[PDB]
Order: sequence, then structure tokens, then C-alpha cells
Amino acid sequence: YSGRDSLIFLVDASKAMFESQSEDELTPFDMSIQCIQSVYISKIISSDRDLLAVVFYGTEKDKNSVNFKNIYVLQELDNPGAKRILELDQFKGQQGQKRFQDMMGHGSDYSLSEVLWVCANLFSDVQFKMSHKRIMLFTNEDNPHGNDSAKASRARTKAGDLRDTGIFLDLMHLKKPGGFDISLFYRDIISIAEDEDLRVHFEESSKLEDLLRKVRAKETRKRALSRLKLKLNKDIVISVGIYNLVQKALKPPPIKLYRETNEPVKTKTRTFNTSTGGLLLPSDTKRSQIYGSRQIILEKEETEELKRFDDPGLMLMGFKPLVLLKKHHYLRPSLFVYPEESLVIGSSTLFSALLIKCLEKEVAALCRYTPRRNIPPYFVALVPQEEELDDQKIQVTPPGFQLVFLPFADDKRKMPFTEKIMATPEQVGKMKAIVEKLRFTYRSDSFENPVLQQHFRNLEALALDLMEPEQAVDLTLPKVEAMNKRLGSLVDEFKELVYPPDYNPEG
Amino acid sequence: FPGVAIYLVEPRMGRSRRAFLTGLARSKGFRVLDACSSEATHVVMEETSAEEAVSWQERRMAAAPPGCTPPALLDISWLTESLGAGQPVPVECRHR
Amino acid sequence: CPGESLINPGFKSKKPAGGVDFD
Amino acid sequence: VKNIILSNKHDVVKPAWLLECFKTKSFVPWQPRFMIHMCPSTKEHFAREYDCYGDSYFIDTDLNQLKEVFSGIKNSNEQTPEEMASLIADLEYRYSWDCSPL
Amino acid sequence: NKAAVVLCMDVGFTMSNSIPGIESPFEQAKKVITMFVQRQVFAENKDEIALVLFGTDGTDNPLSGGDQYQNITVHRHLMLPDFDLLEDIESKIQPGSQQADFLDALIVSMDVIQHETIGKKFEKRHIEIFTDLSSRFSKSQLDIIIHSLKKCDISLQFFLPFSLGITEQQKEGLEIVKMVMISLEGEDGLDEIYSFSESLRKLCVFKKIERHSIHWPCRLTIGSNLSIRIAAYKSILQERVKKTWTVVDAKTLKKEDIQKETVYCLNDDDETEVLKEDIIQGFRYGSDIVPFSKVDEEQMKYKSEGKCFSVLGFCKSSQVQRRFFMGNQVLKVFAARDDEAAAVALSSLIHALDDLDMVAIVRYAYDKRANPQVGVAFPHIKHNYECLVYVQLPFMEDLRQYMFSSLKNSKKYAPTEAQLNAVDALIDSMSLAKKDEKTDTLEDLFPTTKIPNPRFQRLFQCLLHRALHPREPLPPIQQHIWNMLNPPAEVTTKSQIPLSKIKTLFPLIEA
Amino acid sequence: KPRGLFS
DNA sequence: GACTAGATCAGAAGCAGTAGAGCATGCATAGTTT
DNA sequence: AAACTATGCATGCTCTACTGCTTCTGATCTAGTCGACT
Repeated sequence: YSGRDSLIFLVDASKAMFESQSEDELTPFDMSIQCIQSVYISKIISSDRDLLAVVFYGTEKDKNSVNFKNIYVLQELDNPGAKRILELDQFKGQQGQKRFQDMMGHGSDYSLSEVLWVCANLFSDVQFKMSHKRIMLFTNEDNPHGNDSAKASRARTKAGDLRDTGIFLDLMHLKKPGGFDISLFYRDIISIAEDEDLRVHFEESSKLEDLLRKVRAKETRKRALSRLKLKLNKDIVISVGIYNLVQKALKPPPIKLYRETNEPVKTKTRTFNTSTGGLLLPSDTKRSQIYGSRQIILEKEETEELKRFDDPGLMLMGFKPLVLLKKHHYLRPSLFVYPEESLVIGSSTLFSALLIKCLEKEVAALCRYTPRRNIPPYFVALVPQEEELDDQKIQVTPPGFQLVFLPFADDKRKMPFTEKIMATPEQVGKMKAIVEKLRFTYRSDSFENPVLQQHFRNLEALALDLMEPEQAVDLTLPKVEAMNKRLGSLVDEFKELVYPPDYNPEG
Repeated sequence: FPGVAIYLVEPRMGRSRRAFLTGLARSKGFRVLDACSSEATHVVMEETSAEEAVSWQERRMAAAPPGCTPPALLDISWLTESLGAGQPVPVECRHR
Repeated sequence: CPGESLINPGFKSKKPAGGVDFD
Repeated sequence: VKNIILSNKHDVVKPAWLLECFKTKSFVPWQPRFMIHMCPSTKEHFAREYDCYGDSYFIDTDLNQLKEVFSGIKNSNEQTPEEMASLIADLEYRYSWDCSPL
Repeated sequence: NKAAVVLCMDVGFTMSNSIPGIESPFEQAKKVITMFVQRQVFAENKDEIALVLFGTDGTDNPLSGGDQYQNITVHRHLMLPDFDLLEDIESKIQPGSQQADFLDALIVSMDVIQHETIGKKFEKRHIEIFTDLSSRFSKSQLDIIIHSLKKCDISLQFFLPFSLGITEQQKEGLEIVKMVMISLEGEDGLDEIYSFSESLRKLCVFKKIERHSIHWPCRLTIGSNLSIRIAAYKSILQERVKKTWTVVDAKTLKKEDIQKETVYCLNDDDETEVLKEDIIQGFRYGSDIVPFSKVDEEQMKYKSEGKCFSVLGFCKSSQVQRRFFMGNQVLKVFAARDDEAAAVALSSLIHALDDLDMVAIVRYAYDKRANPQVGVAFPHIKHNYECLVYVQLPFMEDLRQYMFSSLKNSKKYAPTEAQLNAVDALIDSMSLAKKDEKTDTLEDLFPTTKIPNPRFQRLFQCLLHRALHPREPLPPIQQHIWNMLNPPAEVTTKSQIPLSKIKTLFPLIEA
Repeated sequence: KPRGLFS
């Protein structure tokens, strides 16, 4: 998967789309606008390098390269930004609907062939490589052309041509007074006709709920940190790739701006002599360190050369039982090692054999690891990792090796000596009861970083000039009320059984 | 050494660098003119090419009295060497 | 390929974080 | 503007002030009418010749100005029927104020 | 912490001659002293060293008297170690012809310790005797010597050219040394007599970088009514160099002649400078930059109550996997010092968690400015101490969803039976653990956790070489450093035939 | 129990 | 020949991630002076 | 016995540099059309 994903939001501008079934309900047009805005915000937060477009059909005015009738391309394929969101915001309400009607109009005819032609033309203009081509149809008219059959045939032919080109088509059908029926006309235009998507739907599509669900977490495409060589010995070498399945998420780096006109500035660092005033490059100056009441002077090149031990890669040392590995010896986040057949042919077979035998014998490969040049070596353990799938066969644990760093003698710290006091069985039983009362299931994606979420919310509020920032609920805060209700009296019994009458833990 | 005059071009080296250089020159005994004047005899540039230097010379002459001696174009190396030695240094072709 | 993220093709959709839910 | 308000280091002025400045081609002195927030220095300055509300005790007032002053004031319920009636009666008696028809 | 070491040395002619096939005792003692001095110099522990020698023609000590206390010189008094001491060891210390009795040298060392110890809080005192025991013994003052040693609380150690083919005089010397050790400490004293060969092996590596963790008090809270006072320390972390390189001027070799400063200027032909008071912060929101002043950022920043250790919940240990561990440290949580109720409560929690086979998902915040974290605390029980071990856990953002092909169901990379047998043979031959059947226990032939970091060893070696040789290229990596980073030769020997077989069976062509 | 010259 | 327009390769820019140094802030711990 | 100051540790933010992977852009090249000549 290489390139960018392009999406086009086709929104019908027919009269039937501007009628609300109930007074306290959202019109289909407003729902489509809200979905587009949500997708825009999600793309800005997650993938800012993607391309989006917004096109309307069935209007009175037109704006397109080919100069068709009743097709107004509101926004062409361009990276998302706050300006487009603000522009779309002027159609959200009823006054926005009036503004949209005045600007473009509604109630005119249209031909789906022209719409698809305009979409294809928009796709062709983009110069960047596009991994995905996608179009979404926000409409509530299952029979766009019932009076004319030639128009339907032309639309079918254009949809087929687009499908052959490699353009995905999706139908976000909206509520209809009568009921949407895909079988009428949209069975062929839509790229994939699901078996369940054949009955008459009396409610908006379920995909709108997914679209409205804002995702405020960055998405990174698969990439290899390094492509190194595993050396069983001097003459047996295979090629492996290293990946970081877990990586800390950081706020985007701040940028320095000028106060007067918000124009970015450039920061430069320089070093000058005090007694002469001249400028010194980072080669005239030396390095120093005061040991034993004396000064030791080393050049920069020598200082860098102090760290040269061995060439980059992994060197095999032996195999160790997994029992000897310790959980509390954590030093650094682990990495993932996978075969890489491009550099060396035959690496995959040996890697698979090693993984199978390591799983069978429950052993881990001890290795010496050197990520880059002029970096001191470390001792790592490659633990086999089998392929684990979930109920729906979606892979949850890939096959390969888990690279875990092992601490040196300097990475451990001595602990103060503390006398051991053992609790009586009754206290342990009461604590067991409390623990059982406070039991819950844990998942790796059950928590979110409050700082990053609040930062994203504040940034969006500032960019869109919203009245107040949206407040993010913190799921990491203990539920004091629920815990108190569940525990009941157990806390009092434990405190009576473990603490003297006058202890005052807080004090 | 009141005989010689030294001027530093502000718009190409920065305010902080110019201030530091003027302070060092003053502490070393050199007299540096804060503002451009006809009495200036040496002009020092910083990170500049020949074309920009000649254009600056033309601009300065455009608002200078006739029958005078325009300063000589010099590089920052000359000023740094003079400050290091503590006394004015002879001018060579490289500095010009 | 059920569960694929509509917003971001090629990435598996992630369920909303539920925090702690006692049994 | 909310962030600026929460930081007491600047003055916020409604656009109407600059429109009036353009209209008269002269620098019009500020006023709480053309303001949304005041820094401590401006609070001290306006606290001298301008009362805490949007009224002055150096320049007279008209119907529109008094309406503007009353707009800022919010309803409060520190009174009780009988005491409000008694205070109204005392006010009506004080300034020869018994001549109203209603 | 603070310590005083008085190295007593023998410089009589008895050590000037030995078997040509082995190093002379004098050279071995010099090497041991030099290694100790290097370790002390490169480990700033505020320890002081003095050097006394017996067996030289000179005589310089506080207590002269008559013929007694002669041929003993207090070469170096109590002071912090430095390179001049190493230079003095290299050249100034020379062999001597006269003989001396090491009892007088011990008396001189005791007098030096007594005189120079006053005025400073020296919590430890040591005297090391480097003697070959060739000279005759005058044991006319043993009782008073032992009494003084006991009263002053001074430790004693010996270093001899032979480990516990010698002359009868050496046997008598060893007997008297054993008697002295027994009197001083008893049976265990027999373990305080070392040999030069043994000491050289132990002192061939620079001391490890050591730092003291700061005790972190807090309260483990389960709800709003249960709280246990706890103290947390840092157990495992990536150690860094205590000191950093300092930039100096090449000519004058001074840090005062070099100034670093950062300036800001706009993207204009003039490159005009702007002060730091006219610089604002901003962020990237799509295709445009949104200003965000720092004061507004602090106003809108996520605020939390700092220094919190709360129990979000309890979950089975299976649900938490090691591959998801995050952060850069491991925390060890004990009960509050001088607190019995807290100890009982923590022990109850640890035992309950272990019995139920479950861990605690907790929220941890170092202080007000620190960002909140979600981590896992699991019990750690040992025969002598128990505690909790806390390790950070990942957020939803940190997780990455990457798809990899399956190797088990691949028709092109499927290993054959012979290949699997070869891999099995390789794994069996290259085992790094020995299974003792008598105790049914696994012994680690290559313990990684006991290997000092080669980075610091290399840095110290290069710094020492530069200090003692100002004009010389840096040396290569020491052989013992490579040896300690490689598996034992026995493991390598058994892996030859399996490796050749694996080469034969597995084709590998570089592309 | 390493102490003395070894500590 | 010449032009124009298609398709192929290699270097530079962007980006991600790591390491080193400095700063600021907060806090704790221990030595010195009165 | 109490207050001030030297020393150290833990953490967040920022400049600066360096290495590696991926994508975009400038540069190096064959087919179609018109025209020149003989």
C-alpha cells in the first residue's frame, strides 16, 4: 500500500433531500454535511497528507472543467484544512440551507453519467500517486432515472468503466419517506452488493454512525525501522527487518512564529570566540573532561570513535530457556523481527525453521544487537511469537520474533533493606474478596491519553473559532463512586483487621 | 588610536553580533562609529558576496559628498584578526 | 474484509475506548 | 477573546469603537459601552470617574444611555414584597414624587 | 560511603628476584596497586588513599624512637587519589636492598590512620599488606597490636604471591598470618587472604556507574476510603554517563573563550533579528498554521492532581503481556519506612494478588507537571522480601496495527524434515543453560545481567590512556572486554558441525 | 561480601 | 532533422526515530553558620 | 537547636545532529507527424 487515499463526497441537491419527516429531526442534507465535516476533522488529525473533494449534483449552477450542466464541484482534490471546514459550516443550519439554495439552487434535473465523468476527471487531474480511489453517494432516491432508460444505461456503463479503472463506489443511503430499495437501480452501480444489503431499508445506513465517530489518533503506515543481518556465524547470514509495534505518541512539535504577522521565523545557532569575536565551526573546538584534578583533551572525531565496537546487525550467541527471562527486568520497549527476502534469498525458510523449533523447545535466541554504526552493542533476546487470530480470522498477533532488551550490571540499582512482615490468612482472604469485587477485563486499547486528546480538541477549537473547546472524558480516573458502592462494608472490616484504632493513614 | 574609523554593517550580521563586536572593539581601544558618517574609513561586511558589496558601495556613494575617499571594502576576517592581535592589521587583497 | 475503517483504508477500525467496566 | 479576558493584561474593545472613530475622523475617548474587558490599569482609571456599572457621575445621561446602563444590570431577588413597597412609598414621598397617575 | 585505605607494600630485595618464567611479585603488586588506584580515580566516591612502604633504605615516619620502626617510609599521606599518585607509582617507587619486619610497618600504618583520621568522618578503615613473608618475624607485640586493631575498628587484608613449594619461613609466616586473621575475625578471616593472580582478575574492570534512587512517597488508594502509605524507587533503567563532554577552545584550552547563543531572524533578504519577547508558539492544523500562545496553552492545558497512585482495577495476569510494556523505567513499591500497618496491608495485597494470579491496573503521576500514565503493578515475592513491581502500559494511540504474512501456511517457505532436524541439532548444541539433575536446577553459563557495560569501560580506558600519554593515538579495545562479551569457548566448539550442516542444507544467495 | 580493595 | 510527446533512473526532500546536550522547574537530602 | 546553602535526582520542553525509508522531481531517452533533400 503506497500512495495517498482520495475521496469524493457526492451529495444530492434534490428537493426530496431538503424535507424533514419530523419537526425534531435532521434533514438528509444536514446529516451529509455533518458527516463530511467529521471526516474532514478526522483526516486532519490522522492523515493530513490525504486528498478530499466535495461535489454537488442536481443544482442550477455548474462549475467544472468540462462545463456540464447542473454539477457544481464545490471543492477539488486537495489536502484538508480549516478553510474548507469553515466553508462547509455555512450550510449546516436552516439559514445555511437558504444560503446553499441561493448560491447554487435545487430542484433541477441531472444525469449520473455526467456526475461519474466529472468524478473521473477530478481523479485524473491529481498528479500524486493514489493508492485508493473512492466515491461516496449521499442520496435518498433509489430510482434517480425511472422515466428514461437510456440515461440509466449510460450511468451503468459509466459506473462499470469507473470500476474497471479502479474507483470504488459506496452508497450512503439516507432516510426516505417510503423506503430505500437497493435492488431497483443501485445494485449495479455500487461496487459491492452485500447479500444483507438487498432488503428495503427504512432507516439511514449504518455507515453514517461510523463516519460520525471522530477518530483523533494519528495513523502511521507500515514501515521498517531497520533492515539488518542476522549472523548465526561468520558465514551464515540472513536478512531481517525490525518494526516497532508499540511507539510512544507525542504532540506535534511547536513552530516559532512572529508576533506581528504570524510569519514563521528561522532559528540559527552559532559559536564565537570571546576574546576575538570570530566564528568557529564545529571542528576547531576540542572536548575536555576533568578527571583526577587534571584536564583530558580529546578531539570530536576521537570522541565519536569511542563508540565503535562492531558492524550494525544482530549476532547470534546461543539459546536460553524462557524461564530464565524475567518480567521485572524490563529496560526498553520491545521490537518485532520479521524475515526480509529482498536482500537475501532463503532467509524465510531458515527463519521459519528457527521459529518452529524455538516454539517447540521453549527457548529464546540470545543475540548481540547493534542498530546503527558507532553505537555500543546491547544484549537482546528474540522470543518466538506465534500467529494468533481472533474469532473473525483477523490477525491479532503476527508471527515472528520479539526482541527484548536485557539490562547490564549498571542498569540495576541497589534497594534499601526492609524487614518482611507477613499478613495473617484472614487479612489475605479479606483482600482477596476486595480484589474479586473489583475485577475487570483489560484490553490494550481501553485507554486514551488525556493530554493528546485535550490538545487536539483545543487546536480544533482554535482553528474553527468554536465558542468553547470540547471537553474530553478521562477514562483513566478511578471510579470512586462505583468502587465504593461495590465494595460495601469490606473496606471497614479490612481497616479494622489491619490497622490499630488510632492510625490516621492520611496524617 | 583615534586616527582610524571602523564601521560595521548592521543589516547583514544581526543586532546582537554587531553589538558584541562593537563592545569588543571598544574594550580593545578601537573606536567604532554607531552611525554611518563621512569620517568612516573602513567598512566590514559579513557573509556577503562581491555583487552585494559593490551595490552597497554604489548606494553609499549615491548619498556622499564629492571629492572624498570612500571606505575600503573589507571582510570580517580583517576585523577578527585585528581584535585578536590588539592592533590594526595591514590590509591585503583577500580582505579587499 | 469486515471491520475495515471507512475513513482510513488499509487500517483496521478501532473500537471506542471503554475504560473500566466492572463485571 | 475568552483567553485574553482570563489573562488580565490587555483591553478588549468592540468593533463599534473603531467605526465611530472612522465616522468622526477623531480619537474618541474609550468608554465601558465600547469594551468587553479591562486590564487592571484601565479598571483603576475607569473606577475614578466611572461607577462600577456603565454610568458616569461627571456627564449627564439621556434615555438611551440610561437604557444601556439598565441593560447591564441583572435581576436580583434580595428584596421582599412588603419592604419593596415601603421603599417605593418612601421614594415617592421624598422627591415630591406623589403626583404620578398610576 | 567515605573510606580510608592505607596500602602497605614490601620493597625488600626478596621480591627483586624470582623464577624467570613467571612475573616477579614486585611487578604483580605494582600492577594491583595501579589498577586499584585507577578504579578509585575514575570512581569519585570521596575515598582517600595513603601509601606506606617497608624494606627501603630510607626512614621517614612519625615514630622513630631507636632502632625500632626503621626502613619504613610513609610515602603518601591521606588524600584524594589523583594522577600524580599513578605517576609516582610508575617511576618513584623503586626496589630496595634492606629488609624489614612487616609488624613495624603495620604499627606505622596504624599510627598514620590514627593521626590522619581525626577531623573527618571516616566510617571505614582498611590496611592491605603486600608482603612475601621472606623476612624474619618478631612477634613481641602481637597482643597490643590486636587490641589496638579491635579498639580502632580497622579492617585488615593480605596479598601474597601464592594461593592458600615454599620455604619453611614462608610456612611460618602463613601460620602467623592465619593466627592474626583468626584473632581479628575468626574462621571467615581465612577468606580475607588473597593472591596477586586472583586480585588481578577481579580488578581488571573499571567500577560500574552507581547512582542512588530517590525515595518517592505516595499512597496506594483503592477507592476513597482505603489507602496504604508506600515508597517507590527505580529498579531498572538505562544508565547514562554522569559527566558530559565540554567544548573548549583548541589554542588556549579553556571553556571561558567559547560562547554559544541562539538568535531568531525572519526569512527576508536583510535577515533582521527578533527578540524572544516577540516570538509566539504555533501548531500545524492541516495545510495552515494555527497560532497558540504559551499562556493560552497553559490556560487550556489538561490539569490533574499530581502525585497520584490509584488502583483503576484488577485484571488477570494473562491479559497483560510483556510485549506491550512501555516507558523507560521499572518501579519497585514497598511499604512506607518505619510503618507496620502499611507493611501488613501491602503484604496482604501482594499475597492476595499472587494467590488469585492477578495484577492491578493503576494510574501513576510523578507530580503536577508530569503527564498521567496507566501502568500495571504485579506482585514480587521472595524468600526474604516482598514488594510490587510497576511498569507502564500503552495507550490506544501508541499501539500500531501492522499486518504480516503467515509463515506456517506458506507453500514456498515450508521447511523440510532434514532442515528441522538440523535446526534442532543447532539449538541443542548451542545451549547456554546447564541442567543439573542432582538439584534439578538450571545454571546460566552466560549471565548477561552481570556484564559491565563496555561503553564505560572503553571511555575510561581511553581517558586514562590520554591522561598518561598526552601525545599518542587511542588504543584498541581490550581483549578481556571482547572475551566477556562472547559466549564461553565450550559453547562455540560444539556448534561447528551443526552450523556446517545448516549451511549445507539451507541455500542462501545474496541479491 | 566484597570489601576493602575490591570495593 | 526537428519537434513534440510518451516512458525510465537516480538524487534530493520529507519524514520518522534515536541520541546528546541544555534549560527550567520542582523536589528532596545533607553540610555549614549563627 | 534553627536557618541558609551546596549537592543531587526526576521530569517535561527544546535545539541540534545523525541514520534510514519512502516519495517526488530533474534528467536521460523511443513513437508519431511534418518537413527538407535527393
